[PDB]
Amino acid sequence: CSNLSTCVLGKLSQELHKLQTYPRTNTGSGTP
Repeated sequence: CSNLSTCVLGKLSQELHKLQTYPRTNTGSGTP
């Protein structure tokens, strides 16, 4: 519960892995 390390590692792991799988996050506009 008070396991901030586990929590943030868990997040970063899942979240960054999801970032990889996402179709396109880079929707902000377009690089010139």
